[PDB]
Amino acid sequence: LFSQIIWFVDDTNVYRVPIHKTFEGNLTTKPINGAIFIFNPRTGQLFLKIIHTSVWAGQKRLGQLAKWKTAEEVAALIRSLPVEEQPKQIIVTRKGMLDPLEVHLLDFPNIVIKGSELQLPFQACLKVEKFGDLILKATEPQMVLFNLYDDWLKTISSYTAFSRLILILRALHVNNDRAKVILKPDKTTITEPHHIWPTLTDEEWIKVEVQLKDLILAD
Repeated sequence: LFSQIIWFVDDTNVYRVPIHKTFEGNLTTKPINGAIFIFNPRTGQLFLKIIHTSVWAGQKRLGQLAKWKTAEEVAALIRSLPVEEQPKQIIVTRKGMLDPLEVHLLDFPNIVIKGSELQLPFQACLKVEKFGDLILKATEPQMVLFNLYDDWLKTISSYTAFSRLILILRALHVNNDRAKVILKPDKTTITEPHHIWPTLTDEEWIKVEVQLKDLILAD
């Protein structure tokens, strides 16, 4: 990482069907809005492609179709960017994305596509209010830009920032309530309106990061 433009692509949250049993005793099939997370680990840039439920109108094997829709949307984003902003490598968090991406990116022979064993659970972002409500309440597809490193890169490297983010996401994923406590060390801890994460000192982040690691280790 950190050397060529690299994107992580997570399709885990694209096709979302909540588990519920009706009064008649059957599983519901109604989806809710999802999203594709497309993330540059050097700069912190997130492209959030919100996927509105209308796109599923009609067809079957929607789990499988969603991998293709993800590939389509990644290709559309690439085509909308100047060549110098296009990724050289795409790393997919799930192996089901490899073939659909390969087929959708035949016009981009320069782009290397690979899988990964890295635990990078963007699904945890659905528990962060900024993202969760935006996704839920959308009435049409759209793309939203974010900076997942807030102002961190003013004082730390991309490597330190990436590690910090991964710890935050994994901790939120494994134990949301406890992670949120760890990330609010004081009553006065705040998150700026345009930031994703709390404003903490360097020293406070060291302590937070140790705690997040311990939480992940525990479960």
